[PDB]
Amino acid sequence: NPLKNLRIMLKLNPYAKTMRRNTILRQARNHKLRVDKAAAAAAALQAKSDEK
Amino acid sequence: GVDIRHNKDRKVRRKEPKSQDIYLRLLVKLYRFLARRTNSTFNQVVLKRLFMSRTNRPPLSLS
Amino acid sequence: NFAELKIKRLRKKFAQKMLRKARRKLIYEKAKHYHKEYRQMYRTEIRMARMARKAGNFYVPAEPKLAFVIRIRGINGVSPKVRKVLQLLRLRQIFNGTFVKLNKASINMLRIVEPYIAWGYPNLKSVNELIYKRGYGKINKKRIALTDNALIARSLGKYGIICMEDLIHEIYTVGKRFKEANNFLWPFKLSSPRGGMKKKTTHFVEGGDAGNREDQINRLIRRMN
Amino acid sequence: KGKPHCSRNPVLVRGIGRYSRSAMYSRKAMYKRKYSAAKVLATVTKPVGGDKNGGTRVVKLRKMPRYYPTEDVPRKLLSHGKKPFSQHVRKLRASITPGTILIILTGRHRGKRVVFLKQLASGLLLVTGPLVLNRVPLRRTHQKFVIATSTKIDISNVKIPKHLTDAYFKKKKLRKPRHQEGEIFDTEKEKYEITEQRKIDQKAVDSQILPKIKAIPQLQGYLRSVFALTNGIYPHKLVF
RNA sequence: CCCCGCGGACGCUACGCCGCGACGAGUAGGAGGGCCGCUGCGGUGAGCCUUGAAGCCUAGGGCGCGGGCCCGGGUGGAGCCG
RNA sequence: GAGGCCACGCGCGCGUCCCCCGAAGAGGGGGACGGCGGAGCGAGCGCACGGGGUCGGCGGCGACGUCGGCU
RNA sequence: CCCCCCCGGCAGCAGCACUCGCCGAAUCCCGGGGCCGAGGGAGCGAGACCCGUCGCCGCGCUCUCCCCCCUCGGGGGGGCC
Ligand SMILES: [Mg+2]
Ligand SMILES: [Mg+2]
Ligand SMILES: [Mg+2]
Ligand SMILES: [Mg+2]
Ligand SMILES: [Mg+2]
Ligand SMILES: [Mg+2]
Ligand SMILES: [Mg+2]
Ligand SMILES: [Mg+2]
Repeated sequence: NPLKNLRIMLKLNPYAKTMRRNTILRQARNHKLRVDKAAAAAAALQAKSDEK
Repeated sequence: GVDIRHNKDRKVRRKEPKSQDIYLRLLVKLYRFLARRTNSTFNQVVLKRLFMSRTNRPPLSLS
Repeated sequence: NFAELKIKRLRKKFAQKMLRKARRKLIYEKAKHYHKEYRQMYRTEIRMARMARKAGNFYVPAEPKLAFVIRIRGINGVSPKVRKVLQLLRLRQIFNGTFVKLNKASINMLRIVEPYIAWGYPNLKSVNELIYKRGYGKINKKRIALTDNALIARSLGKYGIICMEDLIHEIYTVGKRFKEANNFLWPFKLSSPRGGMKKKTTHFVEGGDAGNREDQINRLIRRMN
Repeated sequence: KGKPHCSRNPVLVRGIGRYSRSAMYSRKAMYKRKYSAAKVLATVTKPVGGDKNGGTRVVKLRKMPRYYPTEDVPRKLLSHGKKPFSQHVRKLRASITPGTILIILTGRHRGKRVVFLKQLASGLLLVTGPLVLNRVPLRRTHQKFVIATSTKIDISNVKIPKHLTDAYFKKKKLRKPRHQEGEIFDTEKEKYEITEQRKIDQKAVDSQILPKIKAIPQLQGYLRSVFALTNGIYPHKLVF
């Protein structure tokens, strides 16, 4: 089965490797962005609650 | 279940001579090989005529 | 002549390898271009709807030109006209699927076999899953699995279709050679719908499964294969 | 020849490198590493010796077979995988970390609570619920047939001896050389003997595992006890 | 110009062997195959047999989808089978 | 001008476009593209989601009591 | 409490405060259970000889040179126009 076997899918469609690599890189970047943005929101909440 | 009809599955045709003539069978072997290993449709026609029956191989007059 | 014949065979093999490399590069770039085209169409529909809503008007999308048809009823007690139309749609078995190019004639045939089928408008993902997981070619009247691109190229290369991506593009965007590309595909032998059906004996709009569900055919396909 | 380099294409997902073809071309500098152009003796000659035996003899190695069986078996096809067991990757459950208290489920030490030390080369765990506690020596076990509890001791910075390997723990046998038909019983040696080396290793490991066990209250009692299923308790409702 | 090696599996009863794909309800009825079975005749097995044929019996061992068949043990006493 | 991507990577000559001086907006000097032009060749190790399973993994038990025989 | 405001601002956003969708070229990663292992001479090459670790496909390193980080030659990285 392609869609389950990476090398079989690459044999039938070599561009699937670059699509998959771009998807993985994009998802990692977006996950890092969202994690950093949530951490910044939490840090801003901590600052505005304990600003003294 | 599949919606197909099985009454015409088996094609009725000669795959070999019904005769037991050993010389005829030898030259059927020869033309089987030639029809398989050449692209000449003449060999195919000759082989299928060798398979045929006597009524399907009428005599040819000299005239 | 031994050295000369070694040179001859090495040159022939090297030329063959370069030809394969060139064809593989062509396949890769064609798939990239198809990806660009797909995203352009998908964004274009959204953009047209958005500008119509901004102007306060209505954007009516183009009527779908591709359908997926799944035979949902068996082969017992079928009227002759329904039987003939199912044979013309190549649905001779239950849970067989076929892509149909939509026009007046095909739609009227679908109306004839309406109680026996569930059909709809597949999306790009559904076409990809169907061709990749269950795609079989009719090569020399044999059902051959599409395990190599050479199988497609030897049968459809005269039409420009030489790979899985070309076949998927021709099926999805109904091209000039859609008839040839679709008839090359053996009808899809799908499994039973996992999770069951609602009611196969009634129409979809009355709580059943028969007839035209617009785009829920994709849900049916996901459960089906 | 040149020194081997690292892969220069980090793996982000198995089977996919982080960098594309052109990116790896530039990283490898293939634009300047471009190249265009530039056994075993089967027979041995030996002096045969003796007068007028000719000069020497051309003796070939691997003489042709003396006998051929009446029929053979065709060779197999090729499988592009199916690595031997020694080359298999060894997987360990995430709940089994060094120092975890495990529960043995099979064997003569059934139901006993032991201490996990390390996974070996074959994937078998090496455990020693210390012999002074529940009579479990340094012994191999299978991770499939153990239950990893939640209680752990910090067995970092203890020295597991290097010779404690799969070859070390592999079983030894005596039978059967110089003996074909059994008319006199060969039941001798059936009493397995604890080697002095094994005793020394057990003492060395336990002397540095035991103080960490005594560091937390009544863990030694926990290790002395055995696991059992009471009629009210059910393994799927139990947190281990 | 093969030769430090003089070497290199199996096959192809061609009425044989091998590959791939689809298919499998059935009365009346039709056809094919039968190394299914009975009896006798022409050939053939330098076939079997009083150191035990045919037949029969058998909680014995098996083979074949099947028709059926082979072998072990007993009884039997002169013929029998591929 | 203080990042990301590319299945982009030899020369020579030819073409197409862009740039400079342009002393006829001549003639040369530079970039980008090319599917153009008469002349042979990369090999050497590996890893594997790659034309249908292997282990170059292991244990226990075996004669008057037990092992196997789905018939 | 409801509606209009002269107008909103911030955060989040089909919500990891489980109110209400359709989806994936706008989709990827990982894990668990079950059933299965059919096939068996794939070598254009050395003129094979230990049982063809072979074809297609996807990669890594070397036939260039600098460095960096751990071990004590081995391992892991940055590249090098
Ligand atoms: Mg059927
Ligand atoms: Mg019928
Ligand atoms: Mg009915
Ligand atoms: Mg279910
Ligand atoms: Mg009805
Ligand atoms: Mg029938
Ligand atoms: Mg969401
Ligand atoms: Mg097998």
